[PDB]
Amino acid sequence: PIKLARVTKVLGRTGSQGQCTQVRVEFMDDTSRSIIRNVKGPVREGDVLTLLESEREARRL
Amino acid sequence: GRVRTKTVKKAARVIIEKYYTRLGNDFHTNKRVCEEIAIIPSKKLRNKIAGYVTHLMKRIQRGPVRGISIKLQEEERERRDNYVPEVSALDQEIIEVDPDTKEMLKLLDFGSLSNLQVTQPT
Amino acid sequence: EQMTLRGTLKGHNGWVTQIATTPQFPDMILSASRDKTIIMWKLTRDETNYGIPQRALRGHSHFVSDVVISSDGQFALSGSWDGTLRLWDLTTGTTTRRFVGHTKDVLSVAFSSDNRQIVSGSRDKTIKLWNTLGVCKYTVQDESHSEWVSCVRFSPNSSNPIIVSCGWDKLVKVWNLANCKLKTNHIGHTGYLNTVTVSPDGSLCASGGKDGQAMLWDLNEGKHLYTLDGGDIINALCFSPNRYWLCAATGPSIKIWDLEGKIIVDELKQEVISTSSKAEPPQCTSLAWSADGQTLFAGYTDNLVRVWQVTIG
Amino acid sequence: VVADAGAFLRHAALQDIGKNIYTIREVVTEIRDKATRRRLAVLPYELRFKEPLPEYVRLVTEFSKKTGDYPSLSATDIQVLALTYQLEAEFVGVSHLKQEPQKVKVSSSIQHPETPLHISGFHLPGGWITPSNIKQIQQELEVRVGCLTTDFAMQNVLLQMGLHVLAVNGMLIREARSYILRCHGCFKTTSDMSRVFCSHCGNKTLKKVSVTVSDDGTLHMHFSRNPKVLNPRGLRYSLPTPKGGKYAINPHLTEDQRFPQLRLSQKARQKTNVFAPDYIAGVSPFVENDISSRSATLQVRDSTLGAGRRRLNPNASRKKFVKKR
RNA sequence: AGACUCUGGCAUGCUAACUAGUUACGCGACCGGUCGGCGUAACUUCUUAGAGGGACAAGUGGCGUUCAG
Ligand SMILES: [Zn+2]
Repeated sequence: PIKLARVTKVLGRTGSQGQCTQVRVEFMDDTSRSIIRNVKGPVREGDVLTLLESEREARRL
Repeated sequence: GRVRTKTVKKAARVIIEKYYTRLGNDFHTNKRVCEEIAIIPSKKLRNKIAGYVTHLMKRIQRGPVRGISIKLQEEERERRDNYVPEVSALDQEIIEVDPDTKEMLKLLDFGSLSNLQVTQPT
Repeated sequence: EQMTLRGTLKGHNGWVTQIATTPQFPDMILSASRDKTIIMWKLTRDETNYGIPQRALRGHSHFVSDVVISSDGQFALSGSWDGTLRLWDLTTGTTTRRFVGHTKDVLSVAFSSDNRQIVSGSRDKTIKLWNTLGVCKYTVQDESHSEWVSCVRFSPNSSNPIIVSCGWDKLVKVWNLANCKLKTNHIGHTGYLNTVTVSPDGSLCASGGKDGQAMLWDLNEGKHLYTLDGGDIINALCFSPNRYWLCAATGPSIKIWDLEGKIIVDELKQEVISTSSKAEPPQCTSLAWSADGQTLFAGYTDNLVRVWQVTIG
Repeated sequence: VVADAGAFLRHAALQDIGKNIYTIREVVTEIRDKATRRRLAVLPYELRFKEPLPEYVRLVTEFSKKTGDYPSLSATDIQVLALTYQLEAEFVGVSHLKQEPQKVKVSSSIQHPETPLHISGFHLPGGWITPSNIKQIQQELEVRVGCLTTDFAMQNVLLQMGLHVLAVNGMLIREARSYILRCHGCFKTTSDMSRVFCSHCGNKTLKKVSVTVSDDGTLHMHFSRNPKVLNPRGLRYSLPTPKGGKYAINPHLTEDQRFPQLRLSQKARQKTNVFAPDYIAGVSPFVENDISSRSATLQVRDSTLGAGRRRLNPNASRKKFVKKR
């Protein structure tokens, strides 16, 4: 299963070298399910992602 | 970034302090009047001064500043300072006083005061 | 009797500083601005817009402070901050002559019904008489003004040709041609002066500035007559050609006066936004009365010309 | 329906309730909260700014100093009070309202001022905070014009006049239960609860006294007939020699003594809020302590931190290894 | 150090340029047009080199002890 995404907020920079962006992901499946994910590359607020696995949740706490 | 120069500041303060009446909020007008008031060599410096004046007046017309003295607010301040009411605040009809205080008064010859009301600590 | 917004005029980037209306044509109106551009407007008075720009008179290297039309709607004249006094042709949209003499900011420009009488008022502390062709008639220096010469107008009257010059030196100075003699000094102001406007009849002049008090003087007598208080600083002063009405542009709003009873007529302001509470509203710099007697032309700091029309009732 | 600053502050959306919605232009500009100003930027605009006549302002202040609230009031506070008085005089009869209030009735009890009565959660011998009770927690709840004042000093003067006023609720307020401070040296009352020195004689001598104001216009004070309150215990203690400089913390003895500025760094005075939407991603459950800056090494502390430590009498015995900052 | 000065970016505004250039007008060559062919009325767009302008955190919004920023 492939789920599409939104960007609610761009939080900060994670990763070793400062390559990964920590981003708040709203779902495009109508649900207000806000999962925080890590992205590689440039992401601005209002981007729409293609997540391969939606069950995953990135480094919270 | 960018920060204001001491010289620019001081000159601006002088210009405001002396000739507040001539200046306004229009930057260009303030520049030109500055050019016609003070002995300025550089254009850039003059511009800076004008900017500072403009900012200052934007700020000052809302409320008075900590730094300088305005030729209207000196008068206003004076008026506010040399104020006195019609009736003195110590000339009161009935003054509330402790029993101890009353006793003290009595032990000073002032038992024949009329305006005192000896209130008991209930 | 009420005043209502008929339309809005957009075309300038910098502040609209002076509007000049022509009596000959009630369809084309000229407006000077800070964006170094004087736009001739073609009026259409639609629901879409009140007027479309027709020609933009580019030529000046600084703010065009004062523009003035001619007796006939074929010649214009502008005075800009660069010290340039430029005679424009409104037919071609091109300059005809360039009047060079001032060192400082040329603030004001004066033009007669006779046409061959041009007076420029500059921060150079100098009054200059000009021909239409470009010849300087007389340079005024002998006790002209202690500070900047703010505004200069003539007397549109069949009587004595009288020029009125107000300055930043807190004095209104009255001059007469062919002799160039100081006729009347008018002392009674707090703060600098901005504008002077002479009655369409040619009997009275109104001066204002920083105090917010429009001081009315007589031309024939040299006498104080009226004092008209206001809220904020006075930017522009105006007379109606038919109604005997002194319209003064105050701070953010315009205040119309009836001199016959010293009564307020109406205050003119349009702002709905309460979100910008700590921000100051756009001031009204220019004010001009149209030849119709119903239409007002008001120039603002919002770089926007607003027109006002009379709705009786 | 005259709105005070508290109405917007508590987000009382009573724009549907009244039709005579009038306010001062000053009180709406004095608010520093962003959410209330955001609310101001959206709300259905039927409000109208009004400033009253100086004749009415003079008449409010005339008895405001007689009721003993004028020092506790603000300039803007008097403006709202005057607005209501002149608005009532405009529409309704002026003869309803009385000039000069009533003589206050003294009624003493043996209860301590610190007794948690009128605190909603606390309960003596059922008094519960429920998900139904939360909106109900206001005060003592019981036609055309009124007020939206949350400040008691406001409410006191309003109800002394006989002006029918209300709160965040729909219905009119009848009884007003609150505390005021009385100085036990000069006997001059202040409605300002925050202050610790009196406005009159300047000593640290203000003590809490409960008051009730009826809609009729009657006042009564409950003085404490409890010896624990007026006890001269930890009051005389020898004080250090006054030190000046940047670091010297003086013992705080007048309301207007100039302290040297000692603030805490922004790393230090950040409290952790768990209800932030982006909280979970932030590495640690709590916001880091400051240990690097000078404020930490000089032991600069918040005003709330070390509160009960001040309440202990200086002539006592601290533990053998502690020093009281 | 900053400040001072220069420099560069901008001007169809100005001052000029027989060692700069354009436009128009004549003559010529070529098929009503093309010509770094040649000859003085247009004055500066290009080129040049000067003066004067022009930007100062100017304005708006947000953040800020409501100030410095
Ligand atoms: Zn006291």
